[PDB]
Amino acid sequence: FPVLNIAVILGRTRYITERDIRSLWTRDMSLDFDVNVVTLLVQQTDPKSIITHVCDLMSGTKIHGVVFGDDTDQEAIAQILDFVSSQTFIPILGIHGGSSMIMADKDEMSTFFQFGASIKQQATVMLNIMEEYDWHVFSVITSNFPGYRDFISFIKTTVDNSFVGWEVQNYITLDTSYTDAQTLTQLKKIHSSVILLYCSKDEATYIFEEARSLGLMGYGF
Amino acid sequence: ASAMLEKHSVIPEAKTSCYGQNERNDPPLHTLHNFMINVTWDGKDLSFT
Amino acid sequence: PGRPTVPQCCYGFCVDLLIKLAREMDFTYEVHLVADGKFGTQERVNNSN
Amino acid sequence: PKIVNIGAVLSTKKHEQIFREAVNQANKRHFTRKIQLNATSVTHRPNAIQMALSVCEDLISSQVYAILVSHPPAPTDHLTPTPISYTAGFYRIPVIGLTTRMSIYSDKSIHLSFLRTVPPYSHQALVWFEMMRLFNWNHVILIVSDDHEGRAAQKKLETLLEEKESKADKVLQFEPGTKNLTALLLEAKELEARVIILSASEDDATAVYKSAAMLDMTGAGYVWLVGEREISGSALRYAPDGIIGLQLINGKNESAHISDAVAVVAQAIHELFEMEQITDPPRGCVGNTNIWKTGPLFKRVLMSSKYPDGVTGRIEFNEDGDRKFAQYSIMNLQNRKLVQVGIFDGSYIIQNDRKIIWPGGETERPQGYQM
Ligand SMILES: *[C@@H]1O[C@H](CO)[C@@H](O[C@@H]2O[C@H](CO)[C@@H](O)[C@H](O)[C@H]2NC(C)=O)[C@H](O)[C@H]1NC(C)=O
Repeated sequence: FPVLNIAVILGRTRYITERDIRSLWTRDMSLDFDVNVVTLLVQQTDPKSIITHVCDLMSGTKIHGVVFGDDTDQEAIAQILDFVSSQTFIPILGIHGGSSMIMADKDEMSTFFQFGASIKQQATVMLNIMEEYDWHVFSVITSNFPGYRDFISFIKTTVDNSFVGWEVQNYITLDTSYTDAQTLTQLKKIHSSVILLYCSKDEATYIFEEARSLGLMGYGF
Repeated sequence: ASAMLEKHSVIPEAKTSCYGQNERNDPPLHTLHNFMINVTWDGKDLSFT
Repeated sequence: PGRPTVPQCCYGFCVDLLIKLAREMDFTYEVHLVADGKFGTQERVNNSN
Repeated sequence: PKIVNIGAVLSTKKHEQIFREAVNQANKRHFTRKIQLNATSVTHRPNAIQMALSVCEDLISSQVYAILVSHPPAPTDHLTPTPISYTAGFYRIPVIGLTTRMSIYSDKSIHLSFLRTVPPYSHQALVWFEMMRLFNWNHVILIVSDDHEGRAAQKKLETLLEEKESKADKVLQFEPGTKNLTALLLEAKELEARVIILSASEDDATAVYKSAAMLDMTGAGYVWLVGEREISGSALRYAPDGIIGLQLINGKNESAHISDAVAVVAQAIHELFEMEQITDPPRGCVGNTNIWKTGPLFKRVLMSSKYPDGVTGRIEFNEDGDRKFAQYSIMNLQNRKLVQVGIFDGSYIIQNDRKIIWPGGETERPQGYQM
C-alpha cells in the first residue's frame, strides 16, 4: 500500500553482508508494514565517502528512512552524519559502534540520534557506583570534546540536591595547547579518592601518560 | 508512520540534497518527525530520551 | 480554603516603623503581603533543580 | 624551496586574484629561501553541502597548510562557515576567517579548529563597560535576544561587572522572530534604572523599536546603547533618535582584511618551519581518521606571533583566540541620520568634535537614577 522507501548501510571489518540481514529484515519487516529497501556497504569511514554515498543513494531514489551500521568506533563520525541530518531533514539512526557512541548536543533542527545519552544520566550511573563505593571524588575535569561546560553543571546539579553529603576537590580543564603543567600543577593540589574523566581516548592516551608521572595511577586514585 | 501517516499526516520524500542553496523547497510542512519519543516495539519498551 | 489575592487591612510594629520612616523618609508606601507562605529559601527548581 | 600550498574560500574571482597577488608578494616579506608559497582558492558557489565536498576533494587533497575564509557576498541565513571548521577539524589544519565577526563560532569546544581576526558582537560589551565607566551609570538594563549570541553578550558584560560588585539588575530575555513584544516593556517601566542596552538582529530590532515607541520608551531620561547590527538595515526606518551605536572598523573591506591575515599567518608558518619534526597536513581525505599533531603547536606559537603593524591595525590574540584591542566608531542618530560623535580605539574612548546628542536634546544627560 504505502510502499515506503528506505536505505541501510553496513560498513565493516567483521564479516556479514547487508544482503544476509536484508532479506531477513524484509521477512521480519514484511508483515508489520510495507517497506522498500536498498542496501549498500562501504569498507572504511570518511567524511567525503559517507557524505557522497548517502547523497548518491538518496537523490537517485526518494528514500524516506535509513539506518547506519559500522564495525568502527570513531568519535567524529556521528557529528558528520548529524550535520547531514540538519540540512536534509531525513530521519537517520544507528545500531552499533560509533553511531551508537554518544555525541554533542543535538541542534534545534532534529538530527540523527540513537547514540546519544544524557551525559548527566551517564554520570548518575557512575554516581550510583560512587554511591556504593565512591565519596568525595578526586577530580572532574572538562578536558576535551563536547560538554566541557555542560558536564561541569551537572556535577553541581548532583551536588545541589544536598540530599546526602556530597563534595568536590578538583575542578579544572585543559590539555594540549600549552605546557600540560598549568593543569598538572593544579591537579597536584587535589588529594582525592576517585578521578572523573571526560576526554577522548586520544586525549586519554596522553592523560594515561600524565597520570603515571602525576601519581594518579597509584592507589587511592 | 502508522502514528503519523495513518493519523492525517504526509510523509514527504527528501527531494533535494546535493545542489544550489534553494532552502530545499522550504521545510516539509507537518513533517511530524518527533511527535513520538516514547514508543515500543514488539512490546519492548524502547521509549527514547 | 481556596487562596487568591485579597485586599486586607494590616497593622503592625513594622508598619508603625515604616510610616515613621515615611515621615522621616520622603518615599511613599503601598504594601501587599507575599503570596508565598514562607519567606522562602533558595532551592532546587524541580526539573530545573 | 617547496611550494607550500595555501587555500582559501572567497567571495569573488577578483578577490581570488587579490589573494594570489598577496601570496606572490609573500616571498619578499618572509625570507624567500626558507619557504615557497603557492595559492589556491575557491569562489564559493552556493552549494550548501557540496562546496565542502570540494574543499575535502581539492583542498584537503591539496594538503593546504592553512585555509582562509570569508563571508559570502550573497546572504543566506547566518554563520555559513560552520561545516569547514568541523571538516578541517579531522585534518587539524589552521583556518583563518576574514569576515566572520559573528560569535556563533565562538564555541571552540566544537569549533576547536576555528579562528578569526575581528572581535565578535559579544566583545562589543568592552565598549559599553568603558562607556558605562565614564558616565558613571552603574545601573542599566540589558535586553537580549534568546540564542548563543545574546546570552554570550550577557555573559561577557556580566563577567565585566563581576570584577566590580556584580551588577545584574533588570536583565531581559526575549525570543527571536517575535512581533508582539510590548508586554515586556510595561514590566520595564517599573524598574528604577533608566539606561538601556540591547542586542538583537535587524529584523527583531524593528519589532523592538516598534514596540518601544508605542510605550514611549525613547523619551529623555532614557539612554540606548546598541550593537552594530541594530543600527543597520531596516532597523533605522521606524527607529528613534539620540541612541548610541557602534560600528566595527574595517568591516566593509574583505581584501584589506585578507592581506593582513596572510602576513600574520606567514609569521606563524615561517617561524614554525624552523622547528623540527613537523608533519604535513593529512594528505587525502580517504584513509584518514587521525588528527594532525602539530596544529595545537601551530596554535601555541601563533598566540605569540607578532604583527602589530598591519593594514587592519594592531594584531594580537588572547588565550581564547579572539582578536584584541579592536576599534569601534560610536554613532549617533542626529536628525534621523548616522553621524560619528566619537571614535573608540584601544581601551580608551576618543571624543570627536561633534556635539553630543541624547533623548530630549540635552547636551549632557548623565543622571540615570530618577527612582
Ligand atoms: C578596500 O580596498 C580597495 C582596494 O585596495 C579599495 O579600492 C580602492 O579605492 C581607492 C579610492 O581611494 C582607489 O584609488 C583604488 O583604485 C581602489 N583600488 C585599489 C586601491 O587598488 C577600497 O577603497 C577599500 N574600501 C574602502 C571603503 O576604502
